[PDB]
This record gives sequence, structure tokens and C-alpha cells, in this order.
Amino acid sequence: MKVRASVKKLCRNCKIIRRDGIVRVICSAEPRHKQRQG
Amino acid sequence: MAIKLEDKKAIVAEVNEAAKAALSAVVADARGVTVGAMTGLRKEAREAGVYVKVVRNTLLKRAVEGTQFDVLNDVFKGPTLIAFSNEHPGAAARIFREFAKGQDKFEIKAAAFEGQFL
Amino acid sequence: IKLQVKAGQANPSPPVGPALGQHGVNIMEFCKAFNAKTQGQEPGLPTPVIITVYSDRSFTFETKSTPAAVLLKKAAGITSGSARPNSQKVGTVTRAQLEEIAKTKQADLTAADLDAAVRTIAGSARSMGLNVEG
Amino acid sequence: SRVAKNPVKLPAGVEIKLAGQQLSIKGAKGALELKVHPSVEVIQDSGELRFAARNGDQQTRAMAGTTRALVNNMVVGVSQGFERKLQLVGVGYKAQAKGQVLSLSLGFSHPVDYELPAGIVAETPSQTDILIKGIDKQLVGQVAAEIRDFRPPEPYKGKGVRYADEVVRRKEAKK
Amino acid sequence: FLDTPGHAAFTAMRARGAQATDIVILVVAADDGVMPQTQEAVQHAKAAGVPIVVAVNKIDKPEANPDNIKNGLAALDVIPEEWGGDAPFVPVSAKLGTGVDELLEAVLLQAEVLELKATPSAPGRGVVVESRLDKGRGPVATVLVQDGTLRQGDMVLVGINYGRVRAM
Amino acid sequence: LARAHAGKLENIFENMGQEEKKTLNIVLKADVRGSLEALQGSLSGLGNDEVQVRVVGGGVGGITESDANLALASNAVLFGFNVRADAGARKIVEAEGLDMRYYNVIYDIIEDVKKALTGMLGSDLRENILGIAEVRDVFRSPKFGAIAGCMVTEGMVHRNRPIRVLRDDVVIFEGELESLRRFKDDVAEVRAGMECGIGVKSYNDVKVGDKIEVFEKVEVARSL
Amino acid sequence: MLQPKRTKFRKQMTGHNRGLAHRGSKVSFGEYALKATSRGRLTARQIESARRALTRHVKRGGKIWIRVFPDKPVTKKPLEVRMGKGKGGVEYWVAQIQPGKVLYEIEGVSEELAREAFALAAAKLPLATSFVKRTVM
RNA sequence: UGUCGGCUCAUCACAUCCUGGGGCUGAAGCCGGUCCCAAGGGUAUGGCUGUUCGCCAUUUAAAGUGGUACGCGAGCUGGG
RNA sequence: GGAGGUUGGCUUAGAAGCAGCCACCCUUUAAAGAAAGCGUAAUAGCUCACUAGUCGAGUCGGCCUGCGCGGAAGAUGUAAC
Ligand SMILES: *C(=O)[C@H](CCSC)NC=O
Ligand SMILES: [Mg+2]
Ligand SMILES: [Mg+2]
Ligand SMILES: [Mg+2]
Ligand SMILES: [Mg+2]
Ligand SMILES: [Mg+2]
Ligand SMILES: [Mg+2]
Ligand SMILES: [Mg+2]
Ligand SMILES: [Mg+2]
Ligand SMILES: [Mg+2]
Ligand SMILES: [Mg+2]
Ligand SMILES: [Mg+2]
Ligand SMILES: [Mg+2]
Ligand SMILES: [Mg+2]
Ligand SMILES: [Mg+2]
Ligand SMILES: [Mg+2]
Ligand SMILES: [Mg+2]
Ligand SMILES: [Mg+2]
Ligand SMILES: [Mg+2]
Ligand SMILES: [Mg+2]
Ligand SMILES: [Mg+2]
Ligand SMILES: [Mg+2]
Ligand SMILES: [Mg+2]
Ligand SMILES: [Mg+2]
Ligand SMILES: [Mg+2]
Ligand SMILES: [Mg+2]
Ligand SMILES: [Mg+2]
Ligand SMILES: [Mg+2]
Ligand SMILES: [Mg+2]
Ligand SMILES: [Mg+2]
Ligand SMILES: [Mg+2]
Ligand SMILES: [Mg+2]
Ligand SMILES: [Mg+2]
Ligand SMILES: [Mg+2]
Ligand SMILES: [Mg+2]
Ligand SMILES: [Mg+2]
Ligand SMILES: [Mg+2]
Ligand SMILES: [Zn+2]
Repeated sequence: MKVRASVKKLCRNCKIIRRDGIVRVICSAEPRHKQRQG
Repeated sequence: MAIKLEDKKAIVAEVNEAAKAALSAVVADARGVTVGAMTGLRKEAREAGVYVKVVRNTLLKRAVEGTQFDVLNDVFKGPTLIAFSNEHPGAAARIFREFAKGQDKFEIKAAAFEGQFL
Repeated sequence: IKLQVKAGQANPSPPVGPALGQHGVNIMEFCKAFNAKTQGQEPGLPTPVIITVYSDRSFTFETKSTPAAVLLKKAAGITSGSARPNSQKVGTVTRAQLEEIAKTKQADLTAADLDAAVRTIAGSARSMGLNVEG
Repeated sequence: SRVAKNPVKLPAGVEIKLAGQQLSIKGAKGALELKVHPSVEVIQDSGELRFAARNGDQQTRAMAGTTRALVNNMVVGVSQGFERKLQLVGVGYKAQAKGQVLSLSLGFSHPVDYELPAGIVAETPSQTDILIKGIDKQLVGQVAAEIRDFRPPEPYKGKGVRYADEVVRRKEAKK
Repeated sequence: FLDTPGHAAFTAMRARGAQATDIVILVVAADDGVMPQTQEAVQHAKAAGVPIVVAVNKIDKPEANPDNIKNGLAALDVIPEEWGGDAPFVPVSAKLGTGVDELLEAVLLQAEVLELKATPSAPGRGVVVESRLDKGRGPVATVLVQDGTLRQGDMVLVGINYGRVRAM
Repeated sequence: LARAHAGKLENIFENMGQEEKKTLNIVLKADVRGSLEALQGSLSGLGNDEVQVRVVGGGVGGITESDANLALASNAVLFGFNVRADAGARKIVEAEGLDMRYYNVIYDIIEDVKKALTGMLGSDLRENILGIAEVRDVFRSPKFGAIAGCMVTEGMVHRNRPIRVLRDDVVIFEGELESLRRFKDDVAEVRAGMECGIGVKSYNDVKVGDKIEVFEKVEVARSL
Repeated sequence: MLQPKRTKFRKQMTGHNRGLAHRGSKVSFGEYALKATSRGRLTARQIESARRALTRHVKRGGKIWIRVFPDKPVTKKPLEVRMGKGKGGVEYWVAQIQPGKVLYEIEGVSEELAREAFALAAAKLPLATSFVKRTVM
């Protein structure tokens, strides 16, 4: 999990989801692409 | 991919030039045995070589617009196995019958020996 | 099974081993293939072999065309290919040499005419580090 | 609203009850599934089943397609069944179902005994395969997730309990 | 019986065990399969030109499965007594003592070499297994007699050291 | 003798080709010849491209006076595998500061030799910056020839740190700070935005506009 | 960095920054430009930082113009100094920016390459910017 | 409106030193690095120096960072 | 459906698309990569890419703008209507 003020897609398989009021990035391929906040 | 700029136009033009071949044409639907059996039917290219080809059903109606094999418009639904012969009318219907005898695929849609609605 | 026998394995079974990875069957019964087949091109050609377990142990040998790796190595120079292909030539090849084995390898190759058939081996010899010229 | 518009297409043997906002489905080989509807869906009944919205709100459009999918799961769940395949990977890992107790050996000092809830039943065809048979998806999926959470898969060798329709990442120690 | 260490720092020692054995017992654990050191051991045995008899050990463990070992050893050209038949396999349990008698039967069945020692009345001839220095009795040499008979009070020439045996 | 001479020839040729190597000399005693040869063979692949381990004296039996003062004459480490030292060797070891370790497993010896090898390399002398000053106006002092009246532009300046003077991006002097002053105070540190007086005895060549750079060197060392 | 070769006077009054940029608001040389949409001032270290971040991204052809020049000297009073005792010494040079001023120009590249490269430059500047195209009027 | 340091006695914050729960790792294991949650309880003895600090010696799971008139002289001391 | 030369060459006990390096062509096709992933001790075997069929009406993205969301950690007690 990476926590930053500026989260964004890092490849083609990343998804931008809003979960309970927080913007997150979840990747189905690379676990280092997980992000929180922003 | 398969764009409408030239993939639809080129295949239509080639098929139209191929519609002036021998009247007899064979149509089937191969959703069965692997491409090896399809390549086995392609071995006729060395011996018979009629058309050994399958094209999109949507473009099939657009092609054959010369009123030479118009009967195939109402029979080309779903998959198609257009196998129009070049000489010695027949052959394709007889060869595929032997091919279907030793397999389980191939449905055989119709024939085109002169004007004949299947 | 698609094991590649090497000019005979009736007595020896170092690389035959028809029991590991497949249902172990009679080795003495199966090893007599080197007698009936008797290779065909010197006692050096490694040929492909396909066998079926069938119901319980019924053996059946098919034998395919010789691999196009010994023909490109044991007929035109050193029997070992170059480590780096397309960067350091291993050995020159003429068009007739490829056509010499093209007719022998009449199995498959999906070639309608001999004009296309040669182009299949040309890409094979290039991957071996050899040099091919018309 | 593609999902909502699509009728359910229930099979031959299924009994339908509709007490307004209360629905219940009776089926052979497992039955007694019921649920309540939120106040913003109309379920017209015929030889088929179709779903419509009452308002034109955003949430009503979203929930109209959720109610359709929930009912479709109920209809399939009574006629057909729901099962979720699990498999164990490793040495010494084994499972065994003894009635309503499923005993697993997953590399701990003690063996774990998991109590299968009422409704679903598990059965072990072999020592490394688990089936979770049930008639509703939520209870079948939830139990399969609880069991999998005892020893979830590892990247370095792949050991642990995993879904049979799951892709497991692998890595190797450097050098 | 000769017992050799299994680590990789003693390979030379293992070589010295191969040139005196006349038979190699290769012990491989059923659970662990074939490992680098058993491959090195079969290389040593082949270099010595000596028959090999294995003992797939630790069979009492529930894992067991003494079958992948057969394929792994066949890959290194050690054929089981089954299949074709070159060397005999046998499952043993070491610390339960199951199959040990059958292993002994297999190893003593190797009388096909006939193990002729020539006369025991020849002058003694042997090889040094190890050597050490004792603060109370000088250099002590553990030697394996190969043929002949060694008697107390005899002139011995070993390596570059010579002398006669005060004690044995 | 022939093998020793040939090995010396080859080693001298290789060393003169490369440069020099730091040796760790050990005197090794063991209980059996097999253990001794195993230890000698296994303690040969432990070196590096800049450090190496040498066995200067082997043997079988207890540790004696001869090998004790053989280690004394080579700065060697005295290892005894499954053996003990006698009374005289103990006297010698107590008299000086020779380090003698006993062992019963070869891997303990390997671990200790690796740990000793890892303690003979101390590079990574790269610099990290602390502050920069810029000279404007020049003064003179009786003890320090040219005093640079300067202003610190970034970071910090400390009284005794290695310096680097550069004008037009080319270094001219690389000494250290000797005298740091605020008016007549002799301060030890000046932070950015403050004006100060810099004095170095050997700089002696000051001109307005020259940049003065202050850094430190931190040793993160290496590994094998 | 960028600063006048010589000046009539060493110092200046702070002044004020008001109005819009009616002059210097057109793409006069290139095809694409970076234009300021808020008012502030660039310190000649942000101009050089944004230039190197801009020319590096192109690295193959293209002509680049700079329409801003820092010609205003600013002073700064050193630490631990009281108020008064004269004006401070000049430390750096700055340029006044009003909304609508063109900052950089480029030609000889695609619209997408210029649009990517001006994004990198705008991240080094303390003011809002925008991307514009050349028009006849 | 008595200004450093020490003693005695404390109270709060969390930007967490230990213990507790997790994500990623260039995470094999044993150890680590980094980030997120968490303030319940804990969180050295000495040699030098007036010292706070610092450097050393030897421990500990750890020897946290700060606010409180740089907490506390109508509570003590008086080395600076 | 997802193929033939072909276990491409080297290395390796054995590297067969999938330990590691180099190369990455041709063939019948509608389509198939000297292969993106799982698995095998190495095979074998389930995927993906790509193409044909069904489906049956929308889909993709940018610009301007009103109100909102994160970025947002402190010391006696809520304590920034
Ligand atoms: C010395 O007086 C120094 C000079 C600053 S630059 C003329 N100022 C303060 O120490
Ligand atoms: Mg929650
Ligand atoms: Mg082990
Ligand atoms: Mg003013
Ligand atoms: Mg003006
Ligand atoms: Mg008072
Ligand atoms: Mg106290
Ligand atoms: Mg408080
Ligand atoms: Mg916190
Ligand atoms: Mg931090
Ligand atoms: Mg902490
Ligand atoms: Mg913690
Ligand atoms: Mg962690
Ligand atoms: Mg706490
Ligand atoms: Mg606390
Ligand atoms: Mg508290
Ligand atoms: Mg609290
Ligand atoms: Mg509590
Ligand atoms: Mg103390
Ligand atoms: Mg202390
Ligand atoms: Mg004192
Ligand atoms: Mg406090
Ligand atoms: Mg405060
Ligand atoms: Mg304070
Ligand atoms: Mg105070
Ligand atoms: Mg305090
Ligand atoms: Mg007092
Ligand atoms: Mg006081
Ligand atoms: Mg008093
Ligand atoms: Mg008072
Ligand atoms: Mg008092
Ligand atoms: Mg006093
Ligand atoms: Mg006094
Ligand atoms: Mg908006
Ligand atoms: Mg906000
Ligand atoms: Mg606050
Ligand atoms: Mg509070
Ligand atoms: Zn991603």
C-alpha cells in the first residue's frame, strides 16, 4: 500500500475506485500499484 | 483489426472476382475438429483446390453481387464454408462428403451447380 | 510420448527410460525398435519416435521424419550450432543442400510448391547461427 | 439498465410467491429462499419475471438491477445448485469431512476443525479437494472464503488453500 | 562398513571411500528426493567402477512416496532392479528397522564378484583410512588391510614414513 | 620445494599484473589429516577481489610453542580444530595478545573467517554537502593572511570541516576551515543568510565572487 | 542565469503588479506556447529549471523561445540584523508576470509532444499556466 | 514577574522507541527496510565535565520526540 | 479454434513456448506470439493474445461551468456554528 496525495494509474490494468469516500487504485496484476488517498 | 476502410472492401472485391469461377460452390459450417482437419481439407489445394476458405457471413451477402450464386444469400447464416470450385463441377461436394464421413463436424449448407436453390 | 531415439537403444537405456513421466511398460519388448527400423541414415541419425500405451501395454511405433537439426549440422560442417545466431556465422549453406533434405522431409511442411518449402528451412538455419545463400 | 430489463427466465419446476414487497421462491432439491424488496422496485408477475423502477433517481436505477440479479441467483439456486471448488497445495496438507465438521491439517501444531453451518454441506472427494455445496451464493461464497483464510497462498512456493479458479502469482528469491 | 560425511567440503574424502569400497550403498530420503550430494555420490561410484545398491530411507513418514526417486535416479542412469534391472532398490526405515534385513540380503547377494582375497598368508598390504598424532603413543595410523596378514613386530612401509609396529 | 616455487612465480605474476591484496594469515591445527585437508580446501573460496585468506602453517596435533610463535611472527590467527594447546603454548599466548579459538565444527571456523574477512574494507568516502558561502570584500589578519568576508547562501558552515574553494566551477583549494568569526566572536557555526569571516592559513588567494563549499565524508563501507 | 549585462541603477522599489498582459499575449514566433493565467513573478531559477525540463523532453529538433526576461533586482536583509541601517543587498533577479503572458514558445514538433513537454515545465513554475495555439487574429 | 544545571514530584500531545494489528518489498527461513492503524502500560547504571548536550564502558524489549514561565527556589540545592 | 518445420541454437542429468543467454523466420489459414500467465523433476495438461459465430443499440473521450471530496498532525477539557 502506497499513500500519496496524488494517486493515478500506473499501467493498463489499474482501476480507479472510490470506496467509502476515499480514492484508491487497485491493480489486478502488480501488487505494487496499490494506492490510497488523493 | 478488421476495419471498414479496406478489410471489408478488399475481401468484397476479391470474392466478386471469385464469383466468376465455376458455378458449383460448397458451403458448410466447421465448428468441430481442430485446424489440422481443416488443414487436412486444405490438402485438396494440391490436388483439387476449389476455394478452401471461410469468410464473414455479414460480408458474404455484400459479395456475390453479380447474380451468379445468388441462392447462397438465404443460406449463409452463422458460420460459412464457401468452397466455390474452379473446374469440373462437383468435387467440393463429393470431397467434403468423404471428409464428413470420417469426421463428425461439417454441416454442408447447400450447393451451387447452376441455378439451384439448395 | 514424443521421445527422440538416437540410432539405437535396444541394449542401452540411459536416455530411453520409457518409465519416467509415462506408464512404465516392457523395456525388452519395446527396445527391439532399433532392429525393425534399423535407423536408415548411418548409426548417427537421431530419429523421432511416438508410442502409445494403448489399453495396458500394447506398443506401437510410428517414426517421423528426421529432425532438421542434425541434417543442418552433421551434413554441412560442425555438428553443434553457434551460441549467438545471426551474429557469428557457423557454416555456409547452399540452396541445393537445403533442397537435398527438402524432398526427404516430405512429411507435413504444409508446402504447396517447392518455392515456399525452402523458405521454411531458411529460417531454421538462420536460428542455428549458420549462413544460408541461394 | 441492461441487467434490470432482462427477464429472469425461470425453469419448469419453480413455485413463486409474492406478498407485495415480500418474495419467496419454492423449488425442488432445496427450497425456502425468501427476501424483502426495497420500496422502489415493482415486480410484475407472469409466466416470466421482470423488474421495473418506480422513481427516476440514480439509486433506484442502480438498485433495480441489483434486485434482478439477487432473484436470478435464488431461482438458479433452488433448481440448480451452487458449489465452489477449493484445493490444497503443499506437503502434509489434507482435508477430511466427518459429517458437519471439516478437519484441516495446514501445517500448525494443532489441527483446525471448522464447523459447517446449517444449510450448506461440504464433502471431500480426495485429501486435497473440497466442495462447498449449497443453494445460495452468499452463504456458499462466505464459507469458502473463511476456510481459505486459514492458510492463504504464498508466492514463493504456492503452498496453502486456494480457489480452484484462481491465478496465483509466483516469485523466486534473488540470486 | 565405511561411513562418510555428506557435506560438500569432504568430497576428496568421499573419493577415498570409493577406491576401497567394492560396493556402494546410496542412501536417499524418500521425502527429500534426489539432491546434489547423492548425484555427486553416484558420480564418485561411477568413477570407481563399482555396483550401487540404494536404500530409500525415512519411509515411515506419512509423506513417503518412494516413486519419484526412481525416476530421478533413472535420469542419472541408475536403473532399478525392475524395469530393465541393473541395481536393486529397497525401502528401509532406519529407526524402525523395517527392510534393513532385506537390504542386508540384497547387499550380501552381490557375490557375483566372488570376492577372492588371494592368500591370507601373503605379506600384508593395505591402505590408510586415517592418521593422527597421540601425545602418549606417537603417530597412530588407522589402516584397512586389503590382502595378506599383518602381524605385530613387522616392518611396515607406509607412504614415506616406514617403521615397525610396536602395537596394533 | 618445486611446487612452492611454481606457486610463488604464478602468484607474483598475477599480483604484479593486478596490484596488491590484503591477506589474513592463519595457523591451522587439526586432529586428523582428513579434517585438515577439508579445512584447507574450504578456506580457499572465502576471499574476494581485494582481500584473501592464507594458511601460513598447518599441522596435526595439539598447539605447540613452535606454531604459537610462528603466528606471533606473522600477525596470524591461531585456529585449533578439535585440539588443545599445551602449557608452553598457553604461556606464550598469555604473554602476548595472540587470539586463539577452539572449534569442533568446521562451519564455525568458516563463519569466523568470513566475519574476520568482512572487517578489512572501509571505502565509500563520498561527500555530502553542508553549506556554501560566497565571498564579498577581503580583509587581512596577522596570523591568517587573507580573510574572506563572505555570506552563507545555503545550508550551514562549521568551524572544522573539509572545504572546497571553486571559482568559475573549477577547484583551486581543498583544505579545511581554521578561523570562523562573527565580527570579533570566534563562533563555531554560521547558518545560511548570515555574514561571516572565513580564514584559512594556506588559501591565501581570495577574490570577490569565489565560491566556498563545505561538506562531510560518511563511510558506508562495502561488503564481500 | 538570466540577468541584464549592466544596469543604470543597482536597486529598485518593490512597486506593484496590476493589470492584464495586453502586450505579449500572442504566439508571435512558434506554433504552440505556454501562457500564464495567474499573476506572480518568476525568479530566474524557475525559468532555467523549466527550460532544462522542457528542452530535454524534445531532444530531437525543434526551436524554442523564451519570452520572459528577469530584469528586476530584489534585495534581502541578512539574519540577525535590525530594521533600518540602509537598504539590503541584491540577491536575485525576478520578472513580473501578469495574467495572459506567453512564457515559452516552440515549433517543429507535434501538438502532442509540445503538450507533454509544457506539462513538465509548468510543474516548476509557481503560477497557473495554460496551453495555446497560434492564430491569425 | 528571582534567569543555568541537579534533586523531589509530576501532567498533556503524537510527528511511536518497545510491546499490539496490517500493506509493499530488490520479503526463501532467521533477521531487516519502508508505509498505514494504535498513546493501554513501560521506556538504564556509571567515568569525564557546573554542565543541558556529547563522547566513552557495560546493560535492556526499549533506553521516544516535544508542550507545561526553555513545568517545578512562599518544595530543597547553589557547582555555573 | 488457438496449428506444422520445431525439443530453434547454446547451456544443462534433463531446459520440450514458459531455469539463463542469443535469435525471434517460414508454412496452410480466418487466427495463433520461436509466447503474457498457471502448472511438469523434464513431459504432459488447463489459459491468454488473435480470428470466426451469436447477440441487437448505443459506446468512447475531451471543453466550459455551479456546489461538493481528499491533500488536513499538538500539547489542562468537547474546544475552528
Ligand atoms: C566581518 O565583519 C563580517 C564581514 C561580512 S561581509 C563584509 N561580518 C560579520 O561578521
Ligand atoms: Mg470499513
Ligand atoms: Mg530438509
Ligand atoms: Mg515598498
Ligand atoms: Mg505595459
Ligand atoms: Mg511572583
Ligand atoms: Mg524523581
Ligand atoms: Mg489536552
Ligand atoms: Mg499516528
Ligand atoms: Mg516519518
Ligand atoms: Mg514505535
Ligand atoms: Mg509496533
Ligand atoms: Mg512491516
Ligand atoms: Mg503509547
Ligand atoms: Mg506513554
Ligand atoms: Mg495515558
Ligand atoms: Mg486515551
Ligand atoms: Mg481495555
Ligand atoms: Mg547513571
Ligand atoms: Mg547518564
Ligand atoms: Mg564534576
Ligand atoms: Mg515531559
Ligand atoms: Mg506551547
Ligand atoms: Mg519552549
Ligand atoms: Mg524553567
Ligand atoms: Mg522539560
Ligand atoms: Mg531552594
Ligand atoms: Mg533552581
Ligand atoms: Mg528556602
Ligand atoms: Mg509563589
Ligand atoms: Mg521553604
Ligand atoms: Mg559560587
Ligand atoms: Mg560553596
Ligand atoms: Mg464540475
Ligand atoms: Mg477541503
Ligand atoms: Mg488544533
Ligand atoms: Mg484532548
Ligand atoms: Zn497496475
